[PDB]
Amino acid sequence: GHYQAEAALLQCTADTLADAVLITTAHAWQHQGKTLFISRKTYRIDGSGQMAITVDVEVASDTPHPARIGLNCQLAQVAERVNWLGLGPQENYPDRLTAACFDRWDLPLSDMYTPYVFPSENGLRCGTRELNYGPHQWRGDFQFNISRYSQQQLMETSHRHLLHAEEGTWLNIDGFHMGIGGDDSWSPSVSAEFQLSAGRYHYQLVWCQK
Amino acid sequence: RRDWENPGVTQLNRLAAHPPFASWRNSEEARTDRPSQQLRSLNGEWRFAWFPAPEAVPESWLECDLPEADTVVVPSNWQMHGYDAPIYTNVTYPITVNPPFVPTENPTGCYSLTFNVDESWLQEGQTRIIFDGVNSAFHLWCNGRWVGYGQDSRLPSEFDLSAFLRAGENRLAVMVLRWSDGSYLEDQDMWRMSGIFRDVSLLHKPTTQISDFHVATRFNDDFSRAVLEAEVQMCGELRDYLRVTVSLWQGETQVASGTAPFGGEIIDERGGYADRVTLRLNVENPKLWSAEIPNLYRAVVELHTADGTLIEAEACDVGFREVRIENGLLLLNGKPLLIRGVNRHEHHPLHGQVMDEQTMVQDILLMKQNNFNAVRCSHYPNHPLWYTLCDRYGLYVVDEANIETHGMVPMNRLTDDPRWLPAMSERVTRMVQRDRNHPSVIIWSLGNESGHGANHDALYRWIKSVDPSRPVQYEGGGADTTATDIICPMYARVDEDQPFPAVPKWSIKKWLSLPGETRPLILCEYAHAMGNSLGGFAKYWQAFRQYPRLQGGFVWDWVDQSLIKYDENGNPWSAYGGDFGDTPNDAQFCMNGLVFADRTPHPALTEAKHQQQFFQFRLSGQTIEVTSEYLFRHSDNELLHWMVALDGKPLASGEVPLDVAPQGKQLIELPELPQPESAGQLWLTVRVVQPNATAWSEAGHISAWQQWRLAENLSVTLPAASHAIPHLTTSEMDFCIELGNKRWQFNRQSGFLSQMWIGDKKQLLTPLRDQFTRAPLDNDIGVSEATRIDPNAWVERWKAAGHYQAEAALLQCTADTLADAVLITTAHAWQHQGKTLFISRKTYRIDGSGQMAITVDVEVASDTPHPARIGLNCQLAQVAERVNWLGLGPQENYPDRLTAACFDRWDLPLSDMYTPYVFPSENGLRCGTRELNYGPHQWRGDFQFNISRYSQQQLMETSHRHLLHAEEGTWLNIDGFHMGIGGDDSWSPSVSAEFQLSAGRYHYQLVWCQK
Ligand SMILES: [Mg+2]
Ligand SMILES: [Mg+2]
Ligand SMILES: [Mg+2]
Ligand code: NA
Ligand code: NA
Ligand code: NA
Ligand code: NA
Ligand code: NA
Repeated sequence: GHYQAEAALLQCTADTLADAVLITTAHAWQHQGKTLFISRKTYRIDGSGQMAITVDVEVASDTPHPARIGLNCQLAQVAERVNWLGLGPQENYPDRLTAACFDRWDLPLSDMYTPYVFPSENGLRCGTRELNYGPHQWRGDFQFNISRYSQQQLMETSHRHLLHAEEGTWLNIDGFHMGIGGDDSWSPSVSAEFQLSAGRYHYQLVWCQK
Repeated sequence: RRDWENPGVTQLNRLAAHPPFASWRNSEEARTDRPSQQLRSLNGEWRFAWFPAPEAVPESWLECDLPEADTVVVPSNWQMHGYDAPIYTNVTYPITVNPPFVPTENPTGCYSLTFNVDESWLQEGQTRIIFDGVNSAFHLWCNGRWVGYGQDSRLPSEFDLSAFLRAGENRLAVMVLRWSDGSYLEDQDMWRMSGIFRDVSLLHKPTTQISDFHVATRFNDDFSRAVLEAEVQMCGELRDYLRVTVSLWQGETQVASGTAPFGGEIIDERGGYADRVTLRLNVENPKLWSAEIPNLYRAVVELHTADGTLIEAEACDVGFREVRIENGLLLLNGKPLLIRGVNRHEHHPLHGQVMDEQTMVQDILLMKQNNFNAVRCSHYPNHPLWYTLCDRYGLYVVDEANIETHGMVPMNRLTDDPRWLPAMSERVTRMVQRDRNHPSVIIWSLGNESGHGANHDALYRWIKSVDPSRPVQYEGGGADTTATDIICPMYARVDEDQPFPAVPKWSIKKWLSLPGETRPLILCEYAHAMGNSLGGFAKYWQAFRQYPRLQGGFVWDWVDQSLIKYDENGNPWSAYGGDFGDTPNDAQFCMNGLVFADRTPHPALTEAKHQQQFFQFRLSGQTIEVTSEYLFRHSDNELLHWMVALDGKPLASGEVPLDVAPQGKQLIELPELPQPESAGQLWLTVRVVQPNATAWSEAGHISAWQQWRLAENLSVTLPAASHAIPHLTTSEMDFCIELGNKRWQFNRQSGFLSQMWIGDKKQLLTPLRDQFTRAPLDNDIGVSEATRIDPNAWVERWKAAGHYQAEAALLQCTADTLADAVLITTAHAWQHQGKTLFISRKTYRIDGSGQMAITVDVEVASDTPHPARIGLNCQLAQVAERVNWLGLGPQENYPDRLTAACFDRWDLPLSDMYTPYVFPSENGLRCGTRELNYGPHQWRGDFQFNISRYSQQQLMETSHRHLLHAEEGTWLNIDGFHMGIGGDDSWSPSVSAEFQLSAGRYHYQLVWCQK
């Protein structure tokens, strides 16, 4: 039920601090009475307009390890360039990133999308400490992909030529991402060390206007 | 003549070696192995006098007792009696290296015994004396007359006293030298002692006697038939009336028998051996011997006349088994062995190197009880009783020649020298001549750490020639030389190569497939169990099971070589190198056992038992698949107990009989397990139980176990809101929170929770602070010393980086009032000489229910050596009797040594949460803990922890456990993360990468409250 899972709000509070506002949330993703994941976050907005997001996720040990653990949203903005400090410049995943180098990369949005004939998750960049797009800037230690195609459209389209740029820009920022595998393509091939099986994950982001 | 400084003279008038003799004069007593009237023990009280050198011994000593002498028990090592100090040195020889010379000041032990001898023994036959062990050389006199000389401290020296004895009173004079040229071949890493440390006895044999006998067993392809071949040799006068009968017995049933006059087959142009005969007995469907089922037969050898009159009889236990290497695999009775072995020195904390039956039996029982099936005689032939016990209890044995020249430079300086071949050959040949009839001995070893020399190749071939029934191995010179049938490295790692020049230690998986290599690989030594060790043990066994040609190894080692000393108050304590004034010495390095000197188990023993299990398990749905790793026996004394529990709370359980053929499988379908109401993790635990007692274990013995996480129900129910609200109070130096009868105090100058109150009672003796270090384990220290630092050792890297000196610098300490709680935020920076090592950011959240949630986020500079741990610590004021926790246990377990630990609810007395390693260090940790209870306290989360009356500081400042003193209150170390302990060896970094804290950023959270 990973693709059907519905977010159930368990808690949502707000507090005023001597120099910032604190939002606290807790969600439970379930499927037919089974709690798959539990996400606990805290958003801290300070006088500098920087939003600090802290995420702590629990994954039921008996549910298949998730493909990723992150956040996503559709940005209204559509910029021409994508600038980031991390592994690149080309697409790289946890179990396929040795060739990637850490540095400051800047590419046109279209290059952040890999035109695989058969559409699927693509364009991820790992070990990123800073990401810049339009007026936005995200800081931390995450993996990410950014394009005009939602994960949903990608999994519903059989050929790349049938894809259509959606409104705005879809951003997927992951604290963790499963390996892609490949020893063969007809049986599970993602090595254990690249499966998200820790049970509990933590990552934090800082969103602000570049 | 100074025979003790000449490798050319290793003995004088010594009789030829041979298998154990008893010279029974009654075939029935021989069959039953009862005592013999012809074999007397001379053990007991002897007269002893110590001298600084042989030239100091008075001539009168040869004639009569020295009044100054004392009466002491024999066998014994005179160091254990206090006459001089035992020396613990590893590689470096205890004497100046100047072969074949030894110090002029050579400690000399003068033993003497006045004893009676019956006239009957002198009226006929031959009376000989047997010294099973004299360390390291000695001269013998009987009634004032010189008899002989002998060397090699680990094999029996026999002399004919027929012409020296008188009817009645007799006196033996034995001058034992501590050092001799023989010492150059006895540089084993152990305490250097001396004296008559093994049994002494008198054996009476007829003039016409059985002088030697060899037993062999050959089989057909399916082992349904065997031929026992017994070669018997005699001495004395040969006559046609002489006969030899070899009978084979199974209990009181005679299964086979053969008789023949003397006279072997023609062997060359000059004929054959008139003084020998070979009997061949056919045995149908023989019961085979193995460590799994030690089936034994009794072979009785009778020297008699044609008319049936007995002259004398000898005998031995026979184990029908075949040992051979085929297609790169070591096979026993046609099946590939998986060696679950351990190296075992002959050591006793009180008696030194003197062995006794009780201790031997104790070791064997503990070994088999912990799933070991093999032992290596490191590094010399053992006390004769040892092989008899291994034959009967069932253990595979590697018999090793007493040859080790580790301190030479290069290591093969003597072993490659033809002038030392004579001395070396005697140590190999006399061992084979003595133990070749023991079924438990399956492999011969040429010795230990003596490099690789031409002498090794010569002796390797000699054995292959005289005894083709057993493979020969030797590790020296690279572990895969031309002198070994088995690739037998010591401390070669599983996946990591150690490309040393000339003698590299390749990853064992890689070693097997080197161009042209085809031999099986069995480590003669691996998993150095020194102190808190055995980290990574499971990695070896996963490899052993996956690779056919990786057939196991022998752990190093069985028991700590610690010695007992007494304090001013007469209280005993465990001592090691240097504690006897012995210098130079190698301190703690004599303690590398899985068990303490008194045979009390170290935590690591359980990890070994688990990884060495004979049953493997797999879970699929409701089905448990059991696979047997036994090669010969069926599981006819095994029962499977299963149990399902929710966070320590048992929900269901049952038992299913095990019926698995060797190498077979059995499927066990578990009944419908009910879904638990409460949230939490369901755990399945299975264990194999032996309903019936055995010769080595008690009824109910647990031989194997395994755990699996089943269904888990994440808690989505929010805690009932408390109407109470914590109240914050402020002052220049503190932030205090109050809720009911509970108070929390945060020092604003340090930024740490400095004190807590429950009913106005202090809870802390020391503030709650971050900790990134640990009292160094033996593996963290390696060979580093105060006067000889090893910059590569983990402890030295931590010290050099300032991890132990680092001071916490407060970067931020704020306080905020929330709607229903109080939030404290802190940030610290640990620095050393301007270098920021770590940064700790925390938040403490105290709610209306009195719970304190601590969130910690640590940054570790990528260029500082990875920290030993990442957690918090404090000294609690409370001192409770019990420690209750939901996590891995019950015994001490670390990240790289926790497979044996089980998840459940454990409750132990505080003292059991501390491991008494002779050399103090970090200890008692328990990982994967979700809840910890102590006194009124309760901590929840997912952490590792240790709790005791000893601070990490005291532990790293104390050299011996007996010098530790319980501090005030209780020290608690709660870690979000802890580094592995390692152990592949203890002289170089051995913690595998996956167990090093190198992520750079860590996060963990705790909840502290009152139970
Ligand atoms: Mg000599
Ligand atoms: Mg050595
Ligand atoms: Mg396990
Ligand atoms: Na697709
Ligand atoms: Na194997
Ligand atoms: Na040692
Ligand atoms: Na059974
Ligand atoms: Na210490």
